[PDB]
Amino acid sequence: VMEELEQGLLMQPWAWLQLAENSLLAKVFITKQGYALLVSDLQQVWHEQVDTSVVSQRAKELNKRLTAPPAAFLCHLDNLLRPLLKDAAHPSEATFSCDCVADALILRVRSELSGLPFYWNFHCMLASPSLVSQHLIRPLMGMSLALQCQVRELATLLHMKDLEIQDYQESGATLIRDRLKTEPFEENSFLEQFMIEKLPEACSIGDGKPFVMNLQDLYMAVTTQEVQ
Amino acid sequence: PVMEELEQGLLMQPWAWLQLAENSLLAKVFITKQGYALLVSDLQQVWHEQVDTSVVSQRAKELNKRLTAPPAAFLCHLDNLLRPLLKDAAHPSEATFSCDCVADALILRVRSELSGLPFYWNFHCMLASPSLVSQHLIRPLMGMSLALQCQVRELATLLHMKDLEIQDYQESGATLIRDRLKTEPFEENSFLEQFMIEKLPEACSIGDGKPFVMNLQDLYMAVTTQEVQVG
Amino acid sequence: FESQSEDELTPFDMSIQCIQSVYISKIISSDRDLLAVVFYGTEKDKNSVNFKNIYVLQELDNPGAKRILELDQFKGQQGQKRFQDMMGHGSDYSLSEVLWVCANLFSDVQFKMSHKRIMLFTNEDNPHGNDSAKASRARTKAGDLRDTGIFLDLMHLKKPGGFDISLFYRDIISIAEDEDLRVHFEESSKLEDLLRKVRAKETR
Amino acid sequence: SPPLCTLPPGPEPPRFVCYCEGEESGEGDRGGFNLYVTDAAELWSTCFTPDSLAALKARFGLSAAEDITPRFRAACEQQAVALTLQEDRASLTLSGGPSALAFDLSKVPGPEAAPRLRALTLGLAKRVWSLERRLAAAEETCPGESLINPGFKSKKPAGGVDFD
Amino acid sequence: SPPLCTLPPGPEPPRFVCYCEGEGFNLYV
Repeated sequence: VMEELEQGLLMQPWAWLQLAENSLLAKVFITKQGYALLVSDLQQVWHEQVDTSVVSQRAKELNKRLTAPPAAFLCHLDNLLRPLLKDAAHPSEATFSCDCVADALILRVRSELSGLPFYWNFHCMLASPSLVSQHLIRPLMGMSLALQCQVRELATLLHMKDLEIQDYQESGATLIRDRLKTEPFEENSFLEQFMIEKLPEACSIGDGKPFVMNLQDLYMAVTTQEVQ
Repeated sequence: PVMEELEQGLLMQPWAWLQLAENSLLAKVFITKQGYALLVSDLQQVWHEQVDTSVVSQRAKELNKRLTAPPAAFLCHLDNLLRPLLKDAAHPSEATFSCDCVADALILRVRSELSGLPFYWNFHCMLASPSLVSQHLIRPLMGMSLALQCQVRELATLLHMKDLEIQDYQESGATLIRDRLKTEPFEENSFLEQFMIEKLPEACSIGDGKPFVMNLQDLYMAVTTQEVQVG
Repeated sequence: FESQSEDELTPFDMSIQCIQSVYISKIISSDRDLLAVVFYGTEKDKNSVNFKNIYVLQELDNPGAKRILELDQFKGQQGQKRFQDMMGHGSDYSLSEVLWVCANLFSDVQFKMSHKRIMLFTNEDNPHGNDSAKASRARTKAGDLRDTGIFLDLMHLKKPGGFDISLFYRDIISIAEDEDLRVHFEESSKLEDLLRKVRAKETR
Repeated sequence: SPPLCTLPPGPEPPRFVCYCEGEESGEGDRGGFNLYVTDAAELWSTCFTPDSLAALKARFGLSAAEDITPRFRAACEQQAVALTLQEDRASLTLSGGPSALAFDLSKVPGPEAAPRLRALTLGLAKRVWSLERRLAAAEETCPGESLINPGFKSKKPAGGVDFD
Repeated sequence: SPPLCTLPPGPEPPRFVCYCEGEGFNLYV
């Protein structure tokens, strides 16, 4: 029961969340028996694992007039949250607001179902070092290593293509389109050019949007490989 | 201000691999005449320490008594002992290292022979704060990943241009002589599909952190420097 | 021509001994096999197409006692001195010319060849280090030979520092063994097989 | 052969030369690190002090025991040196390493610079002679297949009777 | 390669340096 929630949270991708002119990175896994949430702002990480009993206790106090079982409440919350996390610029009927009191983040979500109000607050405390490491550090290092291997493969392919082009150049003819001439690929020169020209913009994490938009499949694959 | 310079120096320094009696760690140390700052990790937890001349002198007096040295000399000797190990490993060191993981704290004991005499020091590294841990590991790693993705995109564009040139050569009444030197068209989707199932399992294995220090340190240093310059 | 320990056999003498052992083994196992001996890096030269620094001591012909004696004339220190005097040593060379000379020797013969093999006895992991065009020419010639149907193998000899195949010879050999990418601090194990004389006639 | 380099880079005639002295190796006399830069008419020296050395090392994220000579030599090899001359001060920017380094220089007194200039000239002549001599001396002066018989498996050597 | 020489050229540091230029050529020491 509890372990399934942790595995689901681990096997989930990061999503961008907008609230009150602020940004967050959220990973949520919701099942009928509870849910797990991990929210980061590139400076701190908060985690919350919740079971059905506490779900009912908190829901009955947040929505006094709501008479629902924990499973139905969790299903409704998942149906409300997943569409927003999956993509933006959609019919977002839910409003989010995050606040820090002392060391724990309270994330309040307010929406309307069938036109009636619906509130839910995540009281996520600071994530433990082990959870933060397992969820961010090791997957990121694996992604970096995989990308370096991809760069090496691309360099080898470029070398082979350059060898073929040189074969044509040394024994062959001249291109009808002289504009297509390509310079030989040198790894050191390319790396130097990249570092001095485009690294400042390439390494601009910003508010976390590029991390979510650009590379998430690689993160999921690395996490899955780590699990196995 | 001295603490600020120590923090900046620690941020600038790159990760290094340290081989203790039984385990391994990733460490970054910055030592100046005013003190030092150390950050150690094992891919599961991060410990940090930062001490000033007074603490250094007290610790030196309490650990290795019968030694009367100013804190600056002790810090210089500690740097001389540590920096060669971090720069390169598997070389003559004669400096034993050990670690004790006490409750919610770490003690890193280093023993050496200073001109043929004992020289002991202990780093009392407490759990690193989330802010420092994030700034030192998470954001730089994300920046490195984004930079590598941009590099991959650039290499793909270069491959596409080379493929276009090869197509022009072929269509310009040409005839390849060496059939073996025949590169197939490059497709991003096919290459990614092949990679994710052929090389990702072996290319995403961090292990003990040795590949990270051996491969992705120049990029890490550049990303950290860029972040520092930005803010 | 340098001995590291001053007592072990020099690479040239050991190569000559291996060639002699192979000749003796062939004289019994199969009298209808063709063997040739070519030296590259010498001052003198003699070839059908006349490149430079390539000496073809013996063309492709059936083994005989005369060839064994010719090899024996360079057996030892006196043999080494005679070889240096008659041929010379320590000159620049290009692998492309050597490989093309070997191809010409292979093409010269008329009897149907079941196998075409080339043996490279050297202790230079990176011959064309300073130059790069020569290395590329060597790779192209090796690829052409492999496509033609000629199998090239290297018997690396003693190296005072260390012999590595990953530098230049990785792409030169026909087929790479399962574990041959490491650095070899000792002579190739195939030398023992070559020196192990076999006295028995085998029929196809 | 202390590291040095001449500016401006290119085929144009030189107009400035910079070099570093101090941090001598071995157990002999050791002097503090310093930089001497001359146009052949005026000389600028760091005039560093141990507190100045510590401040400079700590400012650029460099340890007190760290040696700056390797970085200076590497930058000189890469020709990543830039200069900005003021009325009485000079600023030197080095980009040979991962992080840029800034150095401040002031005009050396003429009475003290003249012996320094003479010593520099004599040293340069000695290095020229030594390197010219060195250049003159160096520039010119299937598994289980028999290898012998392909297509036949290599028969094992005849052992005979080997009692267990 | 303008010729030049130093005295002493041995291990002792050189004292004087001699050369020639512009073959109004004058030997400069």
